Amino acid sequence: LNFNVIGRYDPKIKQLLFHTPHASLYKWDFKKDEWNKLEYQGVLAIYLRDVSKDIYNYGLIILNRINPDNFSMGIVPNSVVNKRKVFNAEEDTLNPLECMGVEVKDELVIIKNLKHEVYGIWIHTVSDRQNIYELIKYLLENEPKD
Amino acid sequence: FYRKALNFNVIGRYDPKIKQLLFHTPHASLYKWDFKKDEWNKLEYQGVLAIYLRDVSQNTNLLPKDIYNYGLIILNRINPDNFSMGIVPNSVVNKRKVFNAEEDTLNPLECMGVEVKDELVIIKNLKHEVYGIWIHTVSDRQNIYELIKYLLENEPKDSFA
Repeated sequence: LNFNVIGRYDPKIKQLLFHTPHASLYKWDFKKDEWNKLEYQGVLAIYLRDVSKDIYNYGLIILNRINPDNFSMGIVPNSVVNKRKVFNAEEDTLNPLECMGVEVKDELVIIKNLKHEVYGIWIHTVSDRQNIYELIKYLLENEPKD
Repeated sequence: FYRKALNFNVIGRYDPKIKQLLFHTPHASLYKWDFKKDEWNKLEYQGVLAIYLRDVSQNTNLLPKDIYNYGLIILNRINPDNFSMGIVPNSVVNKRKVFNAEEDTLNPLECMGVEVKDELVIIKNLKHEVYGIWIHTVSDRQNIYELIKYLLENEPKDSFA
């Protein structure tokens, strides 16, 4: 799998949920209105994190195959974000957070984070593309962990 | 998923000389070797990789000497960026070193090279710069290596080959 390897970088990993051998990362530029290629390409994994206040119940990581670079992204379920907005309006007012989102446009799995930054991930295995999309959607639409 | 591609001579819009497409693979990612830090630096190019024959013939009335008989190009799929590299046969570089040393001493050129190292196809520039190309289609790595090797080791070809 890749549990130990990810464990080196994220000590809180509890269970690896999905991984694909080749995924390439891009970032949307709202000014130029285009996709900028980022320095990350390699193994892509999505995993459950032990978060017994860390709001990142899940994590997404891209580990470069030809160099040591790693890209890490936290995945926060909508329920956690909405709960913070309702029962913790103060902290949010200070550090405004919005619900993350995911969509498939063209060949890219597009993800919006808590700060409305948008990333694009290219995955070869077309079957993996749909699986990662459904998995992230599921992780965002349901109540945390298991 | 939705079909969007057209069968079109897109290379020709960036390099008018293309005369014959020799090889293409769907997904290839480009890296460059950094000698100072001894590591691969990821470059902003990934997409369709093609190797093609260029028309550098003098037997034409369209002329009022190009040494790049072949070309390699990577066309980004996610954005409009392209990476281009010319391919010159060793025999042409060697002849040049001897009978045109003046233009050489001004713009030094050495024999290019190619090898396959694990997952990468490694190409050495006419300037000794080293690039690494990760190709998704496994079998295409050996085939591109074989084609470039053949183009480098043989006499300049004007057509088919």
